[PDB]
Amino acid sequence: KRGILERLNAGEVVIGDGGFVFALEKRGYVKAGPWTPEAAVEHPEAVRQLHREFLRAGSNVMQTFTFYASEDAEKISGQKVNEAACDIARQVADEGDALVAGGVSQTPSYLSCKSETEVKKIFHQQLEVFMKKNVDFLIAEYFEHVEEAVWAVEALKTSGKPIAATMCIGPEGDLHGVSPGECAVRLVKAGAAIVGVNCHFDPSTSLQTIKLMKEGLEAARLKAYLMSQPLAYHTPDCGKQGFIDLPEFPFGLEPRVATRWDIQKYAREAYNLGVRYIGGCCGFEPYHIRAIAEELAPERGFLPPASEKHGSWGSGLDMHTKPWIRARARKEYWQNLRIASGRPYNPSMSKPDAWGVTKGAAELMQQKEATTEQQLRALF
Amino acid sequence: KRGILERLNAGEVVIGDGGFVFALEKRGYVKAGPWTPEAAVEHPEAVRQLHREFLRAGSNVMQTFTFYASSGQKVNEAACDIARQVADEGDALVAGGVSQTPSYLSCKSETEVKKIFHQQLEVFMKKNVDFLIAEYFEHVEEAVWAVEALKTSGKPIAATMCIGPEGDLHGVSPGECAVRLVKAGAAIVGVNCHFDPSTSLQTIKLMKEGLEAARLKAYLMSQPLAYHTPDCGKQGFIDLPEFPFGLEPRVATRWDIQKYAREAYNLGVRYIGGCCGFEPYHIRAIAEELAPERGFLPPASEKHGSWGSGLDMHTKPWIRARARKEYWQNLRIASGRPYNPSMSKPDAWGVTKGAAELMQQKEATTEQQLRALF
Amino acid sequence: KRGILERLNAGEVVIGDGGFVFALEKRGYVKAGPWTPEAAVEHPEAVRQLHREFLRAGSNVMQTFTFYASGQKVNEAACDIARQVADEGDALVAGGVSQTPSYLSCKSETEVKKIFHQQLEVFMKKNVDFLIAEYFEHVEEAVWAVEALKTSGKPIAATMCIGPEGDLHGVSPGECAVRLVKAGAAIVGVNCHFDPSTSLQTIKLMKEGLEAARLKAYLMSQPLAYHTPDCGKQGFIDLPEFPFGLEPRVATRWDIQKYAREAYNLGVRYIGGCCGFEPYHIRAIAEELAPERGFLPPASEKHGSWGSGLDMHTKPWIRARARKEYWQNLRIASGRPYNPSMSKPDAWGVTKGAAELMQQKEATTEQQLRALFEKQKFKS
Amino acid sequence: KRGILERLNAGEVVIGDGGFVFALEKRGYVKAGPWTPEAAVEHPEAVRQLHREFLRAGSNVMQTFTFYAKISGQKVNEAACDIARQVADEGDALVAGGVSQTPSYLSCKSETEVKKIFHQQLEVFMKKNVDFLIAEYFEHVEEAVWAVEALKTSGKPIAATMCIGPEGDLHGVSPGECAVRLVKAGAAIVGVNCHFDPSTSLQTIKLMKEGLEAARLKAYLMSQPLAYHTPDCGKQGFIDLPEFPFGLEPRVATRWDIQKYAREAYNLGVRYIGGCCGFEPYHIRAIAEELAPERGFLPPASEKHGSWGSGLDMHTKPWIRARARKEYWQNLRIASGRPYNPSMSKPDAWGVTKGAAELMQQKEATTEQQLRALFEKQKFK
Ligand SMILES: [Zn+2]
Ligand SMILES: [Zn+2]
Ligand SMILES: [Zn+2]
Ligand SMILES: [Zn+2]
Repeated sequence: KRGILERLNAGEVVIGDGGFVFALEKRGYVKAGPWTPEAAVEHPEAVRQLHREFLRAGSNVMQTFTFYASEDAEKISGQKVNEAACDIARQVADEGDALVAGGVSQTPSYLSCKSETEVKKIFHQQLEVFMKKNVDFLIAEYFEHVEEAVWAVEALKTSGKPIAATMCIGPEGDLHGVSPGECAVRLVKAGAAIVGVNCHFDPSTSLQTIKLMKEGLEAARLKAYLMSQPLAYHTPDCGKQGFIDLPEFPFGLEPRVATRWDIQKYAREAYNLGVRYIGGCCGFEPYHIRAIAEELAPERGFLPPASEKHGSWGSGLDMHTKPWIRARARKEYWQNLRIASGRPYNPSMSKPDAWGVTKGAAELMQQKEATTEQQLRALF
Repeated sequence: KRGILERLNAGEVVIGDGGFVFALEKRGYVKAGPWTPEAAVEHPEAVRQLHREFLRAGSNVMQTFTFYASSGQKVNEAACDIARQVADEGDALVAGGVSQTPSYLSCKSETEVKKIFHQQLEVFMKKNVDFLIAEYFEHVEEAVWAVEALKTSGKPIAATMCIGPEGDLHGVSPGECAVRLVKAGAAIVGVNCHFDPSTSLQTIKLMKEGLEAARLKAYLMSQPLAYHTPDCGKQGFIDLPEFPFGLEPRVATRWDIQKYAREAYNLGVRYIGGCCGFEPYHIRAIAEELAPERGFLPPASEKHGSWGSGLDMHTKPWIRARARKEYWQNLRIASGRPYNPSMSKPDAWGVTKGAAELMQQKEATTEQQLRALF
Repeated sequence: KRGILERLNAGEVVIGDGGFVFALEKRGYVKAGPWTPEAAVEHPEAVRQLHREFLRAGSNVMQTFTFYASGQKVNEAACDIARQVADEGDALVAGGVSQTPSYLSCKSETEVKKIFHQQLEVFMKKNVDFLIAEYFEHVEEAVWAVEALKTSGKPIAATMCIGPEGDLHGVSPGECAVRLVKAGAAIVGVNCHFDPSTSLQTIKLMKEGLEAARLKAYLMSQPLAYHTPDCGKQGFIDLPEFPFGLEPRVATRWDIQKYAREAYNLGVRYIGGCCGFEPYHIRAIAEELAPERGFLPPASEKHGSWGSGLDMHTKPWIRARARKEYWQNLRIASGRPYNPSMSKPDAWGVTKGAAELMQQKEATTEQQLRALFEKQKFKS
Repeated sequence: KRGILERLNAGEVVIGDGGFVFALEKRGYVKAGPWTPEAAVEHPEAVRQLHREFLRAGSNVMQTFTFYAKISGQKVNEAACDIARQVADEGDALVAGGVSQTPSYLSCKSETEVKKIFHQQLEVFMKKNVDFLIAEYFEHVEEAVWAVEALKTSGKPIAATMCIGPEGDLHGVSPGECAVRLVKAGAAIVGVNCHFDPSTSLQTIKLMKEGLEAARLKAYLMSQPLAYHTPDCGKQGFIDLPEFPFGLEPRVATRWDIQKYAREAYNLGVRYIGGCCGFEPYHIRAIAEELAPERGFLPPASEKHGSWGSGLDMHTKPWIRARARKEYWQNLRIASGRPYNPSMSKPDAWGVTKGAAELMQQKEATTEQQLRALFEKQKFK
């Protein structure tokens, strides 16, 4: 039916899908650590059910549950995985008003300062499969260096398919110091029709960057579509690198998970800021996606199927012998309720793990500190 | 092959399943408010996938995704079937359940109310369920009736309740409950839902006591909330302001569950599961913690590790340094919401009669008299 | 003028003084650990100024800044300073005695009782307005103190730093009050080791015990000004933050007013404070019960009702704070987002040896666990 | 005998005094109304005891408990300076006269008029022989610069500090620029004070330090921050915070907090380290003890103290004795004791409007209704 660029050009709002990888980990099919997708062949019914839950939630994009392979004889079964995945994706995408998207991300074999040629071959190696499976469009995501991302877009444009590029960096800028605005520019110039940011930072942060990007493009005449797919984790204490530096990553993030109301707020802000491809990254479960779609329903003209088992703002609580519980079926109540953590012995924030060791500072100052205390004790 | 009572008698640890209803709500198949299971026929593949995820997590019980019908009967049947199918795929049994009824509260008489339990029992009889479970009771009075009604089947009966350490809505302490419940024929007794892990085990101790101080003997069962509810006044987390759309933050971590599972086991509980909030990985936490004792790891552990182990690898040193039990067992995880409190006062309405009001007048007057002195 | 018993019998509300010892520690005249009063002779002007600040705050009692000892000169210099300030206003002087190792390593009833008499002497020689056997946990001993003090024929008020649970020997609050009044205490209550809210829970119990025994007496409370919801059983002393990191738990004037109101409504007629109570805290008690007492303490001269002094102020939002409703309901912030709101007490609950046998079973479980993963994962 | 500039030039560390006004408010001598010093004559013994507690704590400066106004106020000011001088004389300390942001400027009252004020106050300070002058509380370099200028008239050393963080001053006059302009205007000592907790306060200093360095101008660094943790200071000082000024209790710093700050301050180059609102005597004592090794002595107040909980060595309880360690107190995340309260609060300021505010609610209201609409339609299918 309608392609990515068409939808956007028609003024439509493209609902993205959520955090596939994390959802499967909690369901028992993906192992935190390597975070690989071999379940697409080991447990297809699981991968399928998830894609369907997102589709039901209103998601318009089924991102392939793929991964870069080549892992060694000297080749890969990982390729069968990737293909099985694209297929499952396509199957579910076909079941609804959705497209399939192939993705590629930050290459370790780059952070070894290899070369644009070598690294770029990777992106092409993956592009192949996406070509063969005839994906609807491509997405370069999970990037902290425009430098590289720019390469990906370039490598992908080869396909002649629409290209979307988000980055996993917030406020400040990328790792080399490049500000968000510059990024967007460079990225669109490199051919990205859709640009934005994904994962690494929570909803609020993520939209701060978008504004900046938005700015950069405006102050350069370049025009493109805005995209955001943030964490569903509240990360106000995120110092840098993303929530990965947070002590709780990735087994104690439970409490930071956003509520449906949190997501609606974000979706509203996003839309009002101009973002038109609104999705989510790690942490986004099906109901989170459903929150985006319900919040913008008035604008889109419809409710996703999943809303069948839902209500406006607690409405399904109209009924219920208890008055105080029925009194919660109101937008005003949920939109303002400061929910409790349930953990009075825990802080509300944590210092990142950064350990970008200054150096002997973790020695000298420490030593100097130790000595100062003793000299001090002496004067006593 | 092995039945519920056999497993327990063999010294085995029966891993229960989790919070089916809540999980489907987040997945988009159960509407909050009515909380009904019509998806067993509208979207069987969904119900099936969940039962399988729990089974994969190490769960030994597939509780029927049934309910009480005013058809809804086809629903119930379709559910039991799906349950049985998945149960058959692994080392698990199917269990039929019944709970508190609106009619009890509409003081409807032991006869009338008891008919309900029998109406549901029928289906469970017809779909050869391995055993029965009377859960979700705030009044032993009624629960006792359920057990009685169910014993009719001659199948093993487990009765859990949602009551804190202070007894039920009739003042009956936990110990008394357990007694009355086992005397009524429950071979397995314990507490389910309405109270987080820690609390839930406080009651068990009490129940344990009551049975011990009465010579009655039975098997202990617990299936708590996966929600930290230290601010729960009384009448479960349902009275909490955040119920049921803002509980996110209180969700337990796998480490929280392991701790609980360990305490539970050490306290003597042998049927350890979970209620609302329990997702597949939570069940997997129970099974992994007691793996040494049980002799095996559930399949789901294939995509897991001991205590963060899968983090051994990872170019980052500080992240690799997290692959340790000591690290996760002691880490005080942050809420990520610095503008929110860590606790909330329940909603549970008590007064507005004489009090309440004056809890406004005398205060108003005091302020004025005070202002006067100035 | 009016004696202790008279005041109470006239229906009057006796405002107690605050946490002398802690206030002088923060001012630099008392050292924590020994917490002795040798400043009464080393820096009398300091001790004097404090007694005066409380007196100005509305306090009706100047408790001697005495100790257990030259230490005797100290004690005498203290009583004198007390008397001098007490004389400057509508206040009485009170001599106190508390739980000391005479009972610790168990020095009988004879030996221990001699102590109380040794201190009583000085109090007799200064003709204090009344006696207070405070800071107690074992009624057993407290009962001895009251007995030893009755010897003086002066009124005896009694207070124990104990919870809604019961004395250290295990006897419930009600029993305590009974035993204490029977032993001759005309005034009974609890002081220290627990925050406002808790402290009043016990009073209710005590109140009960006396009522359910026909015994009649006056109720007294002098709690901590520290919020201690996480207090386990042996006072805030077992709390990790004792005594150098209690800052955040300090009560606000509004907190104190609330307490004073509850206390009064419950029947307490001798309302004061212990550790943590600064002058303005005392002033909060007196202002809250002002309507009832008929007057405001002098210190109110530099104060206002409920933020009233904020009427003025070019800023509207700041002027909008000059209201009881605003301060009585404002959930003040901690300002420490990286800190928990509660802490587990320290009291090694004698596991002994298990504190080292359980920590074994855990170690072993982890290894056995690690073992299973090794086997099962290395074979599909 | 040693003057302010001498001390600093000798490499010495000048310990400032604390939050006099707030301390007297809690003690019952300063009304939270307009915060005036009439107690210097109504209750001298109180003012005296405080100055002495700071002096005992190691403070080297007794700032006059003065105030800008006929109102029986000049006698007040004089009585204050005297009390100050008396206590200053009792130890190794100097007296300092201060002036701050005044209502004039905020009503736009010509540099001439406003400047007269500073001179009116200067007079008294001249007459009582204050050792040096201080321009604290300044939210506009523009004005502060005027103060310094007005004060240089005295030929006495001039110290500058302001209540405005890294964002810079109201006029977008970044911290660096401020320091520059301030020293150029004659300030020998520059820094920040009031309305920014320890951590923040030192962030600005670094900036100022920078500005001066990148301009060859040289001067002495000074900081006297709040003893209140204000991570939520949305913008304006803690005055915009909901809890100001009667619910700040919980944010109060601990002695350990202060030591940390004092250490950072010193390491950053600050040599005049004091405190503003919230600083009690023991807070000052924390600064002095932390830098004791460097200074060569402990203030008298340390007589009733210990290194890091040392006084806990004794105590029948093992777990309590185990707390007599720097490592324990320096790392202990102290609890708030208020599980029903948040750890942060949004400041009070106000986005005027007439647009999407009287409307934010409108579009929101309408969206909810349209949303509600869609729900009815589909549950009919
Ligand atoms: Zn992600
Ligand atoms: Zn439940
Ligand atoms: Zn005390
Ligand atoms: Zn200040």
